[PDB]
Amino acid sequence: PYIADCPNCGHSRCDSPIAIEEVRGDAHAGVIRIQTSAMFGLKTDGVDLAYMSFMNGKTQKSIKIDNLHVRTSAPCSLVSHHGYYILAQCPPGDTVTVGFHDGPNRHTCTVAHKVEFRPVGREKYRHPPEHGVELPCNRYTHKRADQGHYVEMHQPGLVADHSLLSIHSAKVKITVPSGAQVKYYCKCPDVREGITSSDHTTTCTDVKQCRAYLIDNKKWVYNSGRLPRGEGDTFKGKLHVPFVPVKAKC
Amino acid sequence: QAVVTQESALTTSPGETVTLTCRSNIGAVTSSNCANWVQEKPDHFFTGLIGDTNNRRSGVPARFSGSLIGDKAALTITGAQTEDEAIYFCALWYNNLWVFGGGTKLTVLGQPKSSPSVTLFPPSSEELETNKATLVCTITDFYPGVVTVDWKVDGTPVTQGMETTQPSKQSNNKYMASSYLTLTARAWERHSSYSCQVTHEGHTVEKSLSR
Amino acid sequence: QIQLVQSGREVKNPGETVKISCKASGYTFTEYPMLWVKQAPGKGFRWMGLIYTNTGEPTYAEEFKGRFVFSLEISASTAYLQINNLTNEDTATYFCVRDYFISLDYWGQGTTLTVSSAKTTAPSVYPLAPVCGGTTGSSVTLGCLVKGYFPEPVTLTWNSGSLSSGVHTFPALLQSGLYTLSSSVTVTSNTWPSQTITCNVAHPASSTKVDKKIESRR
Repeated sequence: PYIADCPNCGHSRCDSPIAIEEVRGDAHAGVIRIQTSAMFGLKTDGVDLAYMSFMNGKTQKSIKIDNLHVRTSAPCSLVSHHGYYILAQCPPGDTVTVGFHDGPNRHTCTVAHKVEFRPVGREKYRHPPEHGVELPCNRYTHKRADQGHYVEMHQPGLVADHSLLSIHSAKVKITVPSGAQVKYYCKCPDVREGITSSDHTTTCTDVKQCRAYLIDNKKWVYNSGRLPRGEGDTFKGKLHVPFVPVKAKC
Repeated sequence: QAVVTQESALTTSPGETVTLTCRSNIGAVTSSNCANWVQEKPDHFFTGLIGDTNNRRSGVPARFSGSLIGDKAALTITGAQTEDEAIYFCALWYNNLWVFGGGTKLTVLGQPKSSPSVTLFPPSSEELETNKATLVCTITDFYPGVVTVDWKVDGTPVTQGMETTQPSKQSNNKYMASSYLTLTARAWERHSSYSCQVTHEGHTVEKSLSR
Repeated sequence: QIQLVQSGREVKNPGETVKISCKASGYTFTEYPMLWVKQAPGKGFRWMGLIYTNTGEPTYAEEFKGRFVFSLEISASTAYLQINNLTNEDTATYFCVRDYFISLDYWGQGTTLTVSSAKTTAPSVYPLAPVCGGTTGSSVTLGCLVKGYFPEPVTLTWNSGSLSSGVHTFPALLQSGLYTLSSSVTVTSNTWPSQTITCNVAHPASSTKVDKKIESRR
């Protein structure tokens, strides 16, 4: 579940795991396909699409989806989630505004995007009716068994985590998640790369002049614009899109 | 240029859960302060318990755990024991130096009371050869650690000549103390009945010598 | 496993210098530096600084930059504290400590300094045997009175240290300008006076060593 910089995250620009990129109000059926940077779906391991894994800390939190809310000018209706990606039936709206409820906090994310829903037809409704003729609209699927396209999803770059840079009672003290690769030095001269377990820092003292980094590329990410490049390489991780636009007859 | 503050004293009973805290005068305590907890048992005996907020030193019972509660570092003793009665100090890191807290004296219910073991010795003779005589009254293994020692030469409460140390903690966690009554070779030979009276948790123990 | 054993306690008149050793055991000296802490009589615990036992660079707390100097006999796993131009308000106990696990994990025993003007007086060692009559119980308590010495410290053992169980040594106390110390030992009534029990006393400042066997009064 990637974490990026939401633009108007309740107050202002936070870093939400559900940071909204690639809003697509381009279909007709009241539907938008969205990508959160969060990867809900199965858990970390193997079970139940209808659970909920975002990033809290450096860490995931693969738990229940209980109180998702996509919304716009009005509250939307979820359609389905798969991967980083959710489909939801929305009305028109100047913006798009997404958010779940972890339980202790609202913890939402919101974004600008021009949305409309013309139905296909010479009638310019604002909303799909219960009746009328069927005719060839453009629309996204409910399903996941989907390969019609795939987007590049290679590694994450590093990320900041100054929870690492503690103090060794006079020196600034870095640690490691699980033996992950922490890329480290300070403005002063000390250890210059950092590919280590928990190091200390001989030279500098201040937490605010050091490289708290997490090269933790055991799991790839979506290639968000709000991602820092993993400078090393274009790793593999070509990964499908579920919600292909299909020729449904709305 | 930072002041760590800790509770002054806390009293608990064996089996209870007790929390000690460590507050920083500059702001909330955070993981970059690497809170350390150190225990001081009697005899200038130091051991480290927790480091880097929640890392338990090796061989420190699991009843001890550290954490950050609110804006402060905390030490929780889960199932406090009689053996945990000691002074706990917290230390906080501040980018370049360590600041220690004032320490919290923790008292834990336990160790059934124990009466003192009193012994009074006469001035040895090699010492009476110096024209001096010192009666030594030793008192060991008493708990609670508070006593009253009163000397009585020939039926009369001596009131000058005596010196009583301060109760010192033995290893078993009981206390000891000794009192000295210094006479002159001569004062010695004069009077005839010496007695060291020790009062402890209400009972009295009198140990008398006869010259 | 890890033992940091410190030098014994000194007495020094104002102006003097002291070198307190800390001999480390159980770890590789080089991967763990040393904390020097001052626990002043009333005041509580204070960090004096840290020495990088790898490079050798010391950090001093600002309170300690000046008269204090950390050094190390690397080679012997020793760290040392040296306090020069001793001030009278430096009486306190100094602990060495190992910095590890984002804090301090092991502390030493402490070396206590008593800065104090005074000459050198050897102690008088007196045996303390039970009263002239009877004394019949399952056990028996003997004693040893180390009277009138200066300065600190004295060391006291029983039977060269082979008899340590049932011993109470009482902290030295200053009386009329001199220190006095005492110790008791309790053994089964069959041990004494059948087997010899001896008080061993050393006063380093005067090069005085006294062995006093406890003899029955009659």
